[PDB]
Amino acid sequence: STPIQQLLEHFLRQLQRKDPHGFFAFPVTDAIAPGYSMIIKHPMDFGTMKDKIVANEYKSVTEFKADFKLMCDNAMTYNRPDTVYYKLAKKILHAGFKMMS
Amino acid sequence: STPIQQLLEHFLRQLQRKDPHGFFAFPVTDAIAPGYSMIIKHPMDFGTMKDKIVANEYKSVTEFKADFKLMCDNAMTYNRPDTVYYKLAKKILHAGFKMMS
Amino acid sequence: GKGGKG
Repeated sequence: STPIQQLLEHFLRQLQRKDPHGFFAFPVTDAIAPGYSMIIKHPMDFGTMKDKIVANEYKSVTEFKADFKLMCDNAMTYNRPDTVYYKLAKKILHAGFKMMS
Repeated sequence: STPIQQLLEHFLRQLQRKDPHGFFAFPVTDAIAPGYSMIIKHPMDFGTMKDKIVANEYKSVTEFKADFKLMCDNAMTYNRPDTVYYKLAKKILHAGFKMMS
Repeated sequence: GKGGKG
């Protein structure tokens, strides 16, 4: 387990703490979210990111940050603005980026 | 069964023919449409319109057209633009008003 | 069939 790995694992644990319901913990399925897979072309979630940390697929904090952004943008794209999901995705996107600066 | 009633019933039958799946036939419930009743303040559907015809609640074509428009605007408000639902509501809104003119 | 999540 490399040094970039303990850095990204720390950031991941801190971002997950901002989602106490686990709305971002696991892949979204079309069964809970009609039409999701036809609207969101590159799904992402915290479980996937953790796996990618372990597969050493992140070589930089910037690549990690890009997947975080993709997760938030997917949620802001799929969910209507009034929903818990959209508000939470906006809130954590900007705070997560501030945190990782 | 007044003259206004047979006029509005013809219009209603022609508008229903434009929704062959019956997406507009009955009240939407929050069970098939999460958060519907908190986003849409005044629900309308063809089954409710038919009732109001028979209750003599429409005194003019303009009042009838207003409920048709509310039904279509509710659908375009709640449903995302790429959906079957949104597309159908736009399509029939404009055709329906053209037919009634 | 209809809506988003929830």
